[PDB]
Amino acid sequence: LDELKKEVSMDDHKLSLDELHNKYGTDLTRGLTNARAKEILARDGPNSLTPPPTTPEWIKFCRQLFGGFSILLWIGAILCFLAYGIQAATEDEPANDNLYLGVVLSTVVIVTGCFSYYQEAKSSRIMDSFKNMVPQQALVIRDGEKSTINAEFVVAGDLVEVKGGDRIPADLRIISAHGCKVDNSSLTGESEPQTRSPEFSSENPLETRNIAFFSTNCVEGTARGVVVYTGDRTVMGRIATLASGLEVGRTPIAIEIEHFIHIITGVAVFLGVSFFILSLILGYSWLEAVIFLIGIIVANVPEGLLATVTVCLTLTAKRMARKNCLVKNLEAVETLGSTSTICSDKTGTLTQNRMTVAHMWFDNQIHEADTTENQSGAAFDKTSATWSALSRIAALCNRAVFQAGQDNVPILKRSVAGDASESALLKCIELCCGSVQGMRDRNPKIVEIPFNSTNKYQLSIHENEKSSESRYLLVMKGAPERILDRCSTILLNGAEEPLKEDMKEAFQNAYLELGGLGERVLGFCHFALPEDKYNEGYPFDADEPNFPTTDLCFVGLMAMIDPPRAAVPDAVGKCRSAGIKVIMVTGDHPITAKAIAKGVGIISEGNETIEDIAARLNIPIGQVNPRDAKACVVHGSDLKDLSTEVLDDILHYHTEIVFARTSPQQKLIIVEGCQRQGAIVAVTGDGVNDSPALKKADIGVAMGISGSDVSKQAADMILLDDNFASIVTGVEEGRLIFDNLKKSIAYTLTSNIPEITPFLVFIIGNVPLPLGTVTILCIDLGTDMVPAISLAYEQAESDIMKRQPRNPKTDKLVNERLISMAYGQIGMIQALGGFFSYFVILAENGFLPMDLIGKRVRWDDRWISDVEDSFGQQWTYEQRKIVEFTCHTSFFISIVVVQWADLIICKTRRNSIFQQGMKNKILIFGLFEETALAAFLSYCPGTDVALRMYPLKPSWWFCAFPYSLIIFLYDEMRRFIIRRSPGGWVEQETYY
Amino acid sequence: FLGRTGSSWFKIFLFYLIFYGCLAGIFIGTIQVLLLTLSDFEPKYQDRVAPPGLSHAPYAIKTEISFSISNPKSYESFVKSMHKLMDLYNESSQAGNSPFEDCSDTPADYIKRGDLDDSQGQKKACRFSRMWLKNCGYAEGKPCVVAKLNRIIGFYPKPLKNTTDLPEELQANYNQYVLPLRCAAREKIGSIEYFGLGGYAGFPLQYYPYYGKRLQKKYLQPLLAIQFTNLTQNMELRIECKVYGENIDYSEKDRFRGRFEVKIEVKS
Amino acid sequence: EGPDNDERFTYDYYRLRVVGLIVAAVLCVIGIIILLAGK
Ligand SMILES: *[C@@H]1O[C@H](CO)[C@@H](O[C@@H]2O[C@H](CO)[C@@H](O)[C@H](O)[C@H]2NC(C)=O)[C@H](O)[C@H]1NC(C)=O
Ligand SMILES: CC(C)CCC[C@@H](C)[C@H]1CC[C@H]2[C@@H]3CC=C4C[C@@H](O)CC[C@]4(C)[C@H]3CC[C@]12C
Ligand SMILES: *[C@@H]1O[C@H](CO)[C@@H](O)[C@H](O)[C@H]1NC(C)=O
Ligand SMILES: [K+]
Ligand SMILES: [K+]
Ligand SMILES: [K+]
Ligand SMILES: [Mg+2]
Repeated sequence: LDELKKEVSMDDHKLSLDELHNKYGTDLTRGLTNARAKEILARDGPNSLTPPPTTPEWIKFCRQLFGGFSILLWIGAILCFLAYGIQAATEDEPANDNLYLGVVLSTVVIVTGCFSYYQEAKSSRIMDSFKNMVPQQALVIRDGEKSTINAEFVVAGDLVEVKGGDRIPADLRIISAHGCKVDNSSLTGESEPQTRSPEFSSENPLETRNIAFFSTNCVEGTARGVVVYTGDRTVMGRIATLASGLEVGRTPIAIEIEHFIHIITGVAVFLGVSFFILSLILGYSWLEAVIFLIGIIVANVPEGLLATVTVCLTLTAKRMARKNCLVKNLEAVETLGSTSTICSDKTGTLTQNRMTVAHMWFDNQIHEADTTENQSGAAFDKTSATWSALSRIAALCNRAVFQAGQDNVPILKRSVAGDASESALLKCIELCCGSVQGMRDRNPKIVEIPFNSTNKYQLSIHENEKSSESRYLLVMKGAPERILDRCSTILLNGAEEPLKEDMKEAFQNAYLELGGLGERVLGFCHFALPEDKYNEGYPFDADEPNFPTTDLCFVGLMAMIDPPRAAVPDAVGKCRSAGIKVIMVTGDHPITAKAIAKGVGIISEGNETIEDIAARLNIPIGQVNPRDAKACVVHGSDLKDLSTEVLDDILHYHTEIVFARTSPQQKLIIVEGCQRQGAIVAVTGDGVNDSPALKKADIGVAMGISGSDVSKQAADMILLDDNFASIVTGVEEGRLIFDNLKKSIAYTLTSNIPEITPFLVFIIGNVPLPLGTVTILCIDLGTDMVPAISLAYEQAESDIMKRQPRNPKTDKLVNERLISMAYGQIGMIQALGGFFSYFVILAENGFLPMDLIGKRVRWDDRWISDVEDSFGQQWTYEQRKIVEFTCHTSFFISIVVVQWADLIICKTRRNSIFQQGMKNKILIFGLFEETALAAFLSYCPGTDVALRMYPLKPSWWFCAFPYSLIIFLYDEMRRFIIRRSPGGWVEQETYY
Repeated sequence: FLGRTGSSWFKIFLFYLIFYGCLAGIFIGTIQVLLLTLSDFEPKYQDRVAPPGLSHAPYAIKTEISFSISNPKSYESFVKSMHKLMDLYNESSQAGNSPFEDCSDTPADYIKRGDLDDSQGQKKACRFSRMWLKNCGYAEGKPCVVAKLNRIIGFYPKPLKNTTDLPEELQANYNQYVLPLRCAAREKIGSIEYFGLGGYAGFPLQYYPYYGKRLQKKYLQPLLAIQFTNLTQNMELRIECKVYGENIDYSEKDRFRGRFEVKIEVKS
Repeated sequence: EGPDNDERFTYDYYRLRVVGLIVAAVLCVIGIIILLAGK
């Protein structure tokens, strides 16, 4: 469906103005007829974007109500009402058991539904942001007259007019223009104004001057044009549809959840029906056969687990909110940890998005300035008298000014009225020479010649601030070579000197080096005009050369670039140390893209492209073995004629990849290419041209300050302070939460065994029921909750940023090793500790373990109010039941006591508690509150009716203590083996 | 295979065999020590049987014994359980001076055979003739229910003293030696008739305290036969038999805590 | 005692409940203290 939109567009900028009118039945001068425009409206439809059909929240909520655990809990809830119905008909049961348990279980499903619904959130308003880029109104020429109309009423063929400050209402063929410049950052991510004129200037319509696009704005001048595309058919309207239309897809974390749901659901249905038939064979009435099944359901399903996961995710997202990293989708909290490839935009993401002075060439020396936002570098020069001469030209031969009321904000961050290069120079001098306004007050400008297309230079004449002179100084800047052809002397370390071929060659060298760094280079020179030839009232003519512009003194060079953000180089290296592959994907030109790649460490030192090898060896590129080149730089124009299989080979064959001059669909294609190889991919960006890629990414991260509204709609995560170091933190947090989820899951599952085994022995042994159904829910929904959550606050056991990204195909959240430990080893020890306390309670009340076998028949018989114990005493029905429920209560408390040790062992997968310590305060809180809850549930009056919880005698609490301790020792010995031999036996069997 | 290789499948079996073996051996060990802390003659706790329960022979479907006099197999179900109990009170079961003793044919005081020790043989229990149960196949019309006080080791059932008012106000009040049992329904549409030891409507105190199964096997607890020769027919009659005493109490939950709940209906 | 051994069939479930609830409360307070050591 969207495969059409993933392709490069076709256009009609090649046609003549006249020819273009024939195609759209239009007038170049009079414009369309009121009738013809209305006709075309009904024909083509409105100049608007329609949002894609969404899934209502209704269906979204209910889709969770049927996912493995909820299905089993539904079967339980209904099976409760089943047994209740069968009762209400047969023998009038005045009880509330099956009825209430059926109500409780149905509530558990609904509430669990809210948790998973909260986790599976999708806040997407892509198409809405795009719609915000179409103006409310447009100016059209109809019947030879200009009028403002609803922009939706704009059709292909009419004559539109735009001017500085307004949004392009539709894709236009420029037919007339006067000084028109446009901001195409929507399509390129670059905000430098692009001229628009009627002349065709490139085969590529996205590069030609005679096309203006919807989603962009006119920055200055005026233009008229013929509408060629409207609504969904515009270049960026299609990007809108592509972006808004892209199928979301399941996250890595989501896939893991479903996976263990299958496992646990599997064992649940297995043991469920495996013992349902095992009971009927033993001659159990279907009346009972279902009651046992309900218990089996409740025992096997970890009722509180899915909600635990959600809370652990939420708590991890809260910590990241506190580092200026907003998470829109709870699952995106983990994806960053599983990320193996980052596709990053350059401008406004890796870079500050601001022309900044990078180097200066004066005194036959290359000086480097500090490009960082917060200025974390050092000085270059202050002493040289040459510097002050260059500094003066940079301030004086400059027409840029700071906007009013910025004195509060830092120099480099403040808004400037002017072109990017003049702003850069302004901020450079203001920083290291103080107020520039002061320099422009001490040296009043009397005449100037602003930068001309033809002159290729800008000159200014000022009253020298010096009192002993107060004469006229000439300054000029422009193209380095043009400035050179106008110089005779060079200000070396203070004093001038003739411009010999020697210094002239050093100039060329300096010029070539700076240009090689992808930096824009300017020349600077001045000339102190002779006093006798220029009186204090001498008039200077700016129109006609009234003053010399030759034999001037060359002062120096200055170079500039849109520099990396301070934290970016280090963040890139850190991603790469964690084994994450970092690719650059930018709408910017290749020379600039490549230079920043080396600056931030995308391309490491020494690595070459095929073009680099060819130039170094002075040989044809076809003569170069492409396998000798680990780095590559792909232009979008070449990308366009490559198949995906060939794109896949590029991705496979290079470690250091730069995709430059890419369109928005091309970014999507590169992302998909990476994913196709089985990689989890993150995208980082800030422009509307990142929207499709951000949507398709497993996780999209947008910049918060510099980011466009669209990009932040398309993302899963926002960096609110533009701190790229947050990606590094995000991946670290993502890995940590993945491990801690394992700990929390194992902990929760472990207590399933002591809830399952009592029901089994109840059938096979014919003893009184050791633990009840209600009692199970008091564990999974009550006591285990805070402890399970607390594992989310566990510190790393080792340097997680030192390991490679997990293999999502092999490294699962819940594997066989977890089940073996939780179900086969620790849970089994917990089961016994439960049974022990059960036998203790009964034996101390007169029913010794031996006489318990095959007694349930008489025990449950409501009409036998005289059962004989081991000592020959006789018990009524309600009397023995009180002891039985007291058994449920102590078995319950036994679970809590054995979960103490389990909580401590689940703390660490490898390390010892004596190494990791007990610095998790939430965990300790869990221990205290868990025990408080259990005690309250046993001793609070009335709980014997609502939950069948009975007061325990002090000695009862200590039954499971020896089992709780064996768990601690056992797991500590086991992990001691793991560490002592990384070989594999204990490791490959039990290492979560 | 599914998971691993044969070598791995073996090792995982050798482990869980030794592992579960140890766990079973430990579990058994903790059961040993538990038993080691307990007496053979007396349970550690008795507060959960404390107030004695009162149970009868007619096995009630739901605290009810409804049947038809004009039908044979209508009551043959209740006669099965009635027989089961009384079959134990046979004279052939109580033979010789061992381990039985002839006790007062009239309600007497308690009898202490020492302590809950094995320092003596089987503590000798009082004989009880089912022949003390006058009038009661059993009552084919108007049932002859048999009551019973639940056995509790070392329990001395203490009758109420005639200090103040009483339900069966002072009638045949053998204050010193009889634990009374008065059945009731207002709703007085019946005819209560009690049979027991010495002809009294109670339990003779000479059968106490019970020394337990280990120290007193073949022991016999006193019975109290109750006959309802009601002149009514074809209606559910809620009859409650209540025992009175200092150590006797009741509960709204446990409807068998020192009392009966019988729903007789001679639907004939 | 002899016939006056009523205490054998008695248990102070009332005190046990009072003590049990005291303990539960204090464990609840202790937990808050440790948690609130930083929020
Ligand atoms: C306990 O006493 C009952 C009294 O009914 C015995 O029942 C006797 O059963 C035999 C054989 O079935 C009959 O011939 C008699 O008529 C019954 N009564 C009597 C008085 O002998 C019963 O057998 C006795 N049980 C034991 C174990 O001795
Ligand atoms: C109540 C009692 C009788 C039930 C005992 C169940 C035992 C036999 C179960 C419980 C957990 C189970 C193990 C759980 C995990 C694994 C790892 C997997 O890669 C192979 C199977 C294996 C090794 C299972 C084998 C059987 C097992 C040990
Ligand atoms: C009980 O049986 C005796 C004979 O043993 C008889 O005289 C008497 O009438 C019976 N009593 C009743 C109330 O039927
Ligand atoms: K469970
Ligand atoms: K995404
Ligand atoms: K559980
Ligand atoms: Mg950008």
